[PDB]
Amino acid sequence: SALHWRAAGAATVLLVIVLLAGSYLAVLAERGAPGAQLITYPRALWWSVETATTVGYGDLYPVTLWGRLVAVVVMVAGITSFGLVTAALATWFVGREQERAGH
Amino acid sequence: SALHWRAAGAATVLLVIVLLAGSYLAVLAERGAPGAQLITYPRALWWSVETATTVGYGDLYPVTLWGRLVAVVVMVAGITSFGLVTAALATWFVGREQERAGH
Amino acid sequence: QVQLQQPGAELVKPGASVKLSCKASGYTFTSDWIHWVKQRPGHGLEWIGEIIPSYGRANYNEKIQKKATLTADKSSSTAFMQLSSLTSEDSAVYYCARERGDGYFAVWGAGTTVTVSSAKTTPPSVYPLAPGSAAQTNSMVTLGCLVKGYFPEPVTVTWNSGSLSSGVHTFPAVLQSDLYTLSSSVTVPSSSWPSETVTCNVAHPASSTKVDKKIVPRD
Amino acid sequence: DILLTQSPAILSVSPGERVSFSCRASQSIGTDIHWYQQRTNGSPRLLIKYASESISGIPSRFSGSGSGTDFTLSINSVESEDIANYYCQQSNRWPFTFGSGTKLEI
Amino acid sequence: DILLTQSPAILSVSPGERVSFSCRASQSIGTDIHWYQQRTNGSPRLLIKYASESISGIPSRFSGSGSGTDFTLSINSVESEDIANYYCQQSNRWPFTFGSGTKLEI
Ligand SMILES: CCCCCCCCCO
Ligand SMILES: CCCCCCCCCO
Ligand SMILES: [K+]
Ligand SMILES: [K+]
Ligand SMILES: [K+]
Repeated sequence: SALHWRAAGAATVLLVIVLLAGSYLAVLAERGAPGAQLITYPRALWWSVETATTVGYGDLYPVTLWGRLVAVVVMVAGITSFGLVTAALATWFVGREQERAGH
Repeated sequence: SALHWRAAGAATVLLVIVLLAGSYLAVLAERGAPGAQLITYPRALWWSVETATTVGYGDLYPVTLWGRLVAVVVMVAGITSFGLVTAALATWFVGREQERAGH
Repeated sequence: QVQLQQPGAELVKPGASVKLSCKASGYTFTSDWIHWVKQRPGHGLEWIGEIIPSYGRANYNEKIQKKATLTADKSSSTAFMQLSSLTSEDSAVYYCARERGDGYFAVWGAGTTVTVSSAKTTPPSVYPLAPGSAAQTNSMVTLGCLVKGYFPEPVTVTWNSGSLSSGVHTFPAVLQSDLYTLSSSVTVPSSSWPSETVTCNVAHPASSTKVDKKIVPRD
Repeated sequence: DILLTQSPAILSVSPGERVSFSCRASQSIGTDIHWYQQRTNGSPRLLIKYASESISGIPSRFSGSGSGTDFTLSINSVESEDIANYYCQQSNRWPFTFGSGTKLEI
Repeated sequence: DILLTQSPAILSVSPGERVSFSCRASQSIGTDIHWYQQRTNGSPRLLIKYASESISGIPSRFSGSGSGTDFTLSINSVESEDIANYYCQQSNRWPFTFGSGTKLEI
């Protein structure tokens, strides 16, 4: 298939891997920090989803250095993946408009 | 190299500079304001990251006029940089689809 | 089947250290955390620390004097807790518990009784308690076992290898001159004894002994 | 760290009566409270998780409720086997903590 | 502004005993509390930062704990050189503030 769809699919699979690894790594980093809430895997996975999407309900967040570094990777993976799907949609439309126009 | 990759690289380096300068300037602006929390450099840098990404955990934010103006520059630098990477990815895909199609 | 296996007891001299072990069986995940909880006699449960075996990372109750160090051997599925430089304040039952990373302790070990004393280990003497010849009887009869001169705690007393549970009382031990003593009571229908045998089984972990004492009528 | 307060320390009830144990947290912890039962010389046993969720193997008589800072563990129709110490434990913030325990007397 | 309360003002302990100083904040400050020691006619000396972090040069006997509003500075086995005034200080919100101090007596 075309590159842009393959990159999107790949980005999605990769995003999902980062969400899972990120939930797990966040708990490892945050336990040991008094006051931390990002300490059980189920809510950490939810946290990873809210981080990759930038939804920002604000109910959970890292307080340690490594928990924050993990958070940054999840954000960037999420922003990039959704940015890449947009770029893929644009490429699709540009090609179609070319066809609809006789080129 | 092509323009879009160069602009992306430049935007990234520039974003990083804005994050660092922004963390520093936020502390200068916020100390002196009763209740302010954005007052030590390490959490301010974390704040700058959450601002450029729009993640919005909600744990930290400026309360003064200049701290808010600094925040606006960080947001805009962040939104623009990530928007520019998307535009760069699209340009890459459009060119590749052209090739895959015989043009 | 028993998910978490812990030794019954450990005797430690003041100033010395001991390594408690907690062997896990059952489902095992890379995401399990093994916790250790301390319980002094008559008191509550105190969280000591935790470790994730798959990674080797450990966290500790920061609020109390740090006496423990946690480690884990992945190949034998055993978690360890090194308690060092102990005082009588460190004498207590220490439980290990398994948490699936979702916050609660789904299953617990039986606990290891740690006694910090200079005294020496001593297996118990088990004596029969059968009624005197002038004792009258109703539809039930009471028998028992005297377990004395042992140290340290604890001892586990069962009747007929565990098959007899109803009508059983095991009284708390009394400490006198560095030795503990307790008795266990058992009541069965008067008609069933001695036709049907009654034996108490006494196990003392610290001395690795387990003895039986059959209860028969006095001559 | 979160202080879990269990009062009263001893609860006396008559046979067959509904009974309620109280557990109060020093700050809001959602429903991240779990209950354990510990009979004389036995090890703790999980009774209720996340305030009101059932554990397989535990009698229907046991139930939990509450959210925020105030929690309750209830037993419909108390019976002799229920004589024990009851503890609450939170997992909302690190480190996990235990309540001081309530002993049930019949 | 954040009020930091240190009570008791004077703490009497016997030699070799573990001792605990209390510092309570008027509102939640995470772990942004730091401890200082000040001996007679000497200047304050940082002992613990961010509630429980060690400072190089400070004896292992000193440790800190807590988060939110309640903090504790502990000394395992007190000795004569520990006789001094102890202060907590927060950096969570501007302006920084100090507790009223607790004097240690042996
Ligand atoms: C980005 C990778 C971070 C790994 C998580 C570290 C957890 C251990 C720190 O105590
Ligand atoms: C956008 C530049 C703002 C500079 C920060 C000012 C800090 C001083 C104000 O009191
Ligand atoms: K957002
Ligand atoms: K966007
Ligand atoms: K938000």
